[PDB]
Formats: sequence, structure tokens, C-alpha cells
Amino acid sequence: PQYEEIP
Amino acid sequence: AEEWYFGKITRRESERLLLNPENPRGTFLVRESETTKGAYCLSVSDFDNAKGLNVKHYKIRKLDSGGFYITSRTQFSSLQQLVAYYSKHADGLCHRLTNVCPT
Repeated sequence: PQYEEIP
Repeated sequence: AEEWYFGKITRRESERLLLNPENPRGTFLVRESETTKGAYCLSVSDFDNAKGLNVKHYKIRKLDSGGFYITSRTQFSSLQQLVAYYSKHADGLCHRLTNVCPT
């Protein structure tokens, strides 16, 4: 599943 | 802590719970990660126009020095500290945290 990363 | 820690709940349920249309943007909860055992997750609801209500999930990894982080530049000794910080300023998050999800 995809997870957001802080850029 | 307490209010916002939902325990061992699934990605599916957190989305089910965060996609409530009366929740303001930035409603959140902290759960365990289903995919990465030992790591937690921060599920924030967002509202992009065009995609509508949605949920961003961020993995909170822990270091053996005993600190949590989503990004590494910012580390916290405490998940309640992390929540407090991301409530005061988004600093990379899709939206600052504004609300402990209802239930």
C-alpha cells in the first residue's frame, strides 16, 4: 500500500 | 496521548473512519502499521478538489536510539510529541493536524 513521504 | 491512538486497526478501517464528510480536513489518528511490523502510521484526511476527501498515510519509523520520525530531519522522543508538533505547523505534512478522529 502507498504511503506519503514528506518531500 | 490516548485520544488519538487507535491501536491495531487496519488501513481499511482508518479510511472508513476518516472519510466521514463532516470531519474537517486534517482530522487524524495514529495506528499500528499493517505492512511494517514495529512501525506506526499517521492517517490524515485531506480534501483535494477533483479527487475529493481522501486520506494520506504516513509511516512513523522508530530508531533504536528511541525516537520516532516520519522524515529524519525532524525526530521526536514521543508520539505525543510528534502529534503536538504537527498540530502546530504542517512542515511537510499534507495539512497540519487539526482534529482527533471521532469514535
